[PDB]
Amino acid sequence: GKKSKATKKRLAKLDNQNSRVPAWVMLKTDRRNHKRRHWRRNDTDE
Amino acid sequence: TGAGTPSQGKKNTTTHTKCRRCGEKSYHTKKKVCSSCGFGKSAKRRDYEWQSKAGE
Amino acid sequence: ARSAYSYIRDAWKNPGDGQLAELQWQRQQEWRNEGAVERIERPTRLDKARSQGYKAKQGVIVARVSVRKGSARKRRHKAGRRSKRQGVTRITRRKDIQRVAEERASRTFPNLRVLNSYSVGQDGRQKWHEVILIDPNHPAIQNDDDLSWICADDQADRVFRGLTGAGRRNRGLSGKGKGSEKTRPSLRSNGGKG
Amino acid sequence: TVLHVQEIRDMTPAEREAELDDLKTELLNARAVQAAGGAPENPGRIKELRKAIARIKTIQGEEGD
Amino acid sequence: SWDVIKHPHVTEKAMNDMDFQNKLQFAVDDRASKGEVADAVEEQYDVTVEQVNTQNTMDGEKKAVVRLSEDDDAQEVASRI
RNA sequence: GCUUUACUGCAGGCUGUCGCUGAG
RNA sequence: GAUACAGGGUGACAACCCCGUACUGAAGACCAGUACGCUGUGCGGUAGUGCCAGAGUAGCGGGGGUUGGAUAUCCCUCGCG
RNA sequence: CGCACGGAGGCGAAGAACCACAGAUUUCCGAAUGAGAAUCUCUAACAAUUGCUUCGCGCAAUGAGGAACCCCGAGAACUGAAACAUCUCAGUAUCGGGAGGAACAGAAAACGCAACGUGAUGUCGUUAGUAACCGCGAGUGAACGCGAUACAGCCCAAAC
Ligand SMILES: [Cl-]
Ligand SMILES: [Cl-]
Ligand SMILES: [K+]
Ligand SMILES: [Mg+2]
Ligand SMILES: [Mg+2]
Ligand SMILES: [Mg+2]
Ligand SMILES: [Mg+2]
Ligand SMILES: [Mg+2]
Ligand SMILES: [Mg+2]
Ligand SMILES: [Mg+2]
Ligand SMILES: [Mg+2]
Ligand SMILES: [Mg+2]
Ligand SMILES: [Mg+2]
Ligand code: NA
Ligand code: NA
Ligand code: NA
Ligand code: NA
Ligand code: NA
Ligand code: NA
Ligand code: NA
Ligand code: NA
Ligand code: NA
Ligand code: NA
Ligand code: NA
Ligand code: NA
Ligand SMILES: [Sr+2]
Ligand SMILES: [Sr+2]
Ligand SMILES: [Sr+2]
Ligand SMILES: [Sr+2]
Ligand SMILES: [Sr+2]
Ligand SMILES: [Sr+2]
Ligand SMILES: [Sr+2]
Ligand SMILES: [Sr+2]
Repeated sequence: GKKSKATKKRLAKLDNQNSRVPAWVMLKTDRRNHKRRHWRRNDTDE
Repeated sequence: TGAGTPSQGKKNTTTHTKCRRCGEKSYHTKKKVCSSCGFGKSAKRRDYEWQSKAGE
Repeated sequence: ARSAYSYIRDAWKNPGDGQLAELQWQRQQEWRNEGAVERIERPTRLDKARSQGYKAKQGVIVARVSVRKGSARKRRHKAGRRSKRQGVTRITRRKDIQRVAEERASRTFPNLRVLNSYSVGQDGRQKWHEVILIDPNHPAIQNDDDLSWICADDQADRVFRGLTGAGRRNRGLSGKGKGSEKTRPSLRSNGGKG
Repeated sequence: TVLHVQEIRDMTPAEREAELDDLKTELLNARAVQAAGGAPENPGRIKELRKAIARIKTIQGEEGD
Repeated sequence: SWDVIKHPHVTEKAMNDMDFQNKLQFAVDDRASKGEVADAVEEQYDVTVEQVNTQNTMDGEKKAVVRLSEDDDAQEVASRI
């Protein structure tokens, strides 16, 4: 499949949203990424 | 051929995509119409009274 | 003495007699070859136009609208319906041809507001009505002590809400007493029984 | 912090346009040191550089360039 | 309004292009053309750009590979900034 | 759901009449 | 203490520890570009005069819908007027 | 120096934080309006429909949204009738069009406790399950008046 520029920006964003909650937020809140999406297990849009 | 599992293999067509207007994955790229907000069909937004209970 | 206007009025009392009979036979031939909504410079019935509110001023538009003759153009039921609700042929609409005309006119002119309308005849298959429309944005009207009322925000799209004289007459609002129990103040307030 | 509102209004339209390009270059060169993952940084200055550019642009609108 | 050059792209592959091919890599704005990237680099750094190669990265940004002339040295330009 | 000379109706077709529609 | 014993907070049951609470006062919004006031215009009465006063209307008939509307609801449609 | 109690660093007596009002900025798609397009792209744009008009997009209008309420149109069936067709459910559900901060109505070709009487219109209480309708079955169902609320009355066409 051939992706467009906008489709690429969205996929790019979804990949960034897939990073873990930083180590410092755990210490600041004194103690979970609920939007964890896998390439196989989960499904994106379009 | 079974209508079940062996007919699922042919399913690689892309139809419903992210809509420019509402953001929902309902823009039918072959019909150029959105099944959620009515983009491509109407200037007005697709809303219906049956989307909620009669007295609500 | 009699006005010149009173002669146009007296002629239209019998549109099938006299000079008007020949005038209609001629004019309708040109009208049948015209559109659905045709803007005209001057009203065919000056007396009636002036009587209804027309002034030879800026922002006062007149247009002739032709709507089809007869009952409802209805589709037959594609689902289960009891004998009573199985009709197609004898069903007529609750809005008169004059109102369908006024609406078609106001849609052709999305900036103007309907003041009134009047009949200008019919042949065997269609009816003609001329509609007086007003520009609420033109200062020639915003300063007119006789027509400035139509510039108010609440007069926006007045024909579609039945605020026209043809609207109010069709809504059964003519009588102030007996027979108007289910019509006044609105049909909707009386549970749609008018 | 180093650049105040009164000091930008004392400046002439050409001095602001000159100070804008000076701050944009100090910002680009701060972002460059951040791109390399450098240690001799100052996290509070890169924050102020953006606010200062906003202030000069707000004064440019207020004065009519 | 948007600025053309966002920040320099400094990675291992970016250094190889700088040391051996005299190429400076930049993360630019995705609405910028090859010509607009060339001009902005010649203005912000005082160099002569020969060729620009653009790629729309999987980061939502646009990466531009800018080759300088023989008169200019990419290693010397990246060291001052 | 389906059938028909089941009950009752509804489209549709045919036909008269009125309007469009006029001169001798 | 109290014109303040409403409520909350505070390491356990608090009028008097803290915010508040009564009392007094301030501002904004709505009422409302309204009321009142003003400016201007000019109300009215007698006699004479068949000068003027909204048509497919009032109304009648065929067919329908609607209504409690029954002969006596309201509306649409075709014809006539 | 948000949620958010980290680290580094920073800002604040040049009165920061914070709050109120006002203003600046305000990407792209979106009624979406130069043209096209799954939020991007291609070569000056009120696209389209209108009014005015210097007849030039010059000046303007419309479009779409909003919890429900409001107004104008289209309009079921399950159900009840212990079946069912008129009737009922119901002018309900749902659909089309449209306005406002409220809508609609409204100064009598009224009423008709018939009078030597009332006096624009909504709404509330009542009149009343009364009159009226109805396989006169099941069911359906007003009004005048009265007591209240609030009150407000005017402009054309024509005559000259
Ligand atoms: Cl209108
Ligand atoms: Cl009375
Ligand atoms: K039924
Ligand atoms: Mg990754
Ligand atoms: Mg049934
Ligand atoms: Mg009401
Ligand atoms: Mg490329
Ligand atoms: Mg009925
Ligand atoms: Mg476009
Ligand atoms: Mg039953
Ligand atoms: Mg029975
Ligand atoms: Mg009923
Ligand atoms: Mg009565
Ligand atoms: Na997947
Ligand atoms: Na209109
Ligand atoms: Na970056
Ligand atoms: Na069956
Ligand atoms: Na009739
Ligand atoms: Na009725
Ligand atoms: Na904003
Ligand atoms: Na416009
Ligand atoms: Na123009
Ligand atoms: Na039963
Ligand atoms: Na049965
Ligand atoms: Na019945
Ligand atoms: Sr899978
Ligand atoms: Sr296939
Ligand atoms: Sr379409
Ligand atoms: Sr809708
Ligand atoms: Sr409008
Ligand atoms: Sr990456
Ligand atoms: Sr009269
Ligand atoms: Sr009164």
